[PDB]
Amino acid sequence: ASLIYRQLLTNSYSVDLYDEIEQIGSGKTQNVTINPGPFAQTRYAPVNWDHGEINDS
Amino acid sequence: KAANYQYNYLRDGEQVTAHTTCSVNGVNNFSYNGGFLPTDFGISRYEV
Repeated sequence: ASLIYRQLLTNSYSVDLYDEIEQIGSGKTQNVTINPGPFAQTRYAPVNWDHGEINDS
Repeated sequence: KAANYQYNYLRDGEQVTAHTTCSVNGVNNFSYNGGFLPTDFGISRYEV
């Protein structure tokens, strides 16, 4: 019964087929690789509030 | 009175179409009365 190990080693190539099968079976996702470089947050502006355009006559 | 107007011109080749409307604010309102008769001439209000 020693030939079990010999047979498994010799026939091990079929695991490539098994890998292809499980690859086809598995669902897939992916990445949108993130950007670095938010090193400078930006404020709005120097903003001053005032009454609008008065309509004089 | 509000006056609208469209046009176009050239700016580095790419034809630019522009659309504008002009008006006034803070307009002074003068008035003149050359006479009080019906025959007389008058402008109740003219803008400057």
